[PDB]
Amino acid sequence: MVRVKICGITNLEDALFSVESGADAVGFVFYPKSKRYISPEDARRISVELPPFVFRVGVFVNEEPEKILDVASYVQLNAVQLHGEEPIELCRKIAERILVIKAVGVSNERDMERALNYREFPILLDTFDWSLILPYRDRFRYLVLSGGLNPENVRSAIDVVRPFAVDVSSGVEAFPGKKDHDSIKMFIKNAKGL
Ligand SMILES: O=C(O)c1ccccc1NC[C@H](O)[C@H](O)[C@H](O)COP(=O)(O)O
Repeated sequence: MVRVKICGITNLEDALFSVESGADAVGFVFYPKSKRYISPEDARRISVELPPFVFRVGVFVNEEPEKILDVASYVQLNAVQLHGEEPIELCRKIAERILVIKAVGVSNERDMERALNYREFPILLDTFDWSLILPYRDRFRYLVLSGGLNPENVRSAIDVVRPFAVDVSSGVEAFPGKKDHDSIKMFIKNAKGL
């Protein structure tokens, strides 16, 4: 069964609702220019109140390795999602202390060729024509499918690719920073086949 991550959480109530509905991970965007931005302190409060067995991920965009490590131990993250243009070295350094997921934007097979350079880490493909990923699926360990996913389309995207996980943030929102519980229920209901 596919895993589901709900990203850009900015408040407790949305996070908890996510957990109770079946979400396997919850994410916080530590990129200052995002509308879904949340401060380490506010994130800490949420992190700390969540049950175990639910991953806490932090999204960073071209941040310097030390800041990544500090936010991570402070907020008690379980993984780090490197969503910029980070070189494998930075990736490899971060990975010595905590698990990293590398995000890579994709729109044509040239992009999939760039992604293969990071195949040693789990990949989040930020994408749509799912089938163009197919000839590359087995070159990767674990693949997180993302981009434009919503309750209406997740199942189709899951049938074509069969990924480890699926990620979403605006496709289940009422507005930037605030989730819509019915959409979350439906997104998880549909993606997992419950
Ligand atoms: O959500 C944001 O604003 C944001 C900004 C900068 C970096 C990452 C961000 N989101 C983190 C996560 O990887 C995103 O959910 C997906 O790329 C967005 O999928 P969407 O729901 O917009 O299709």
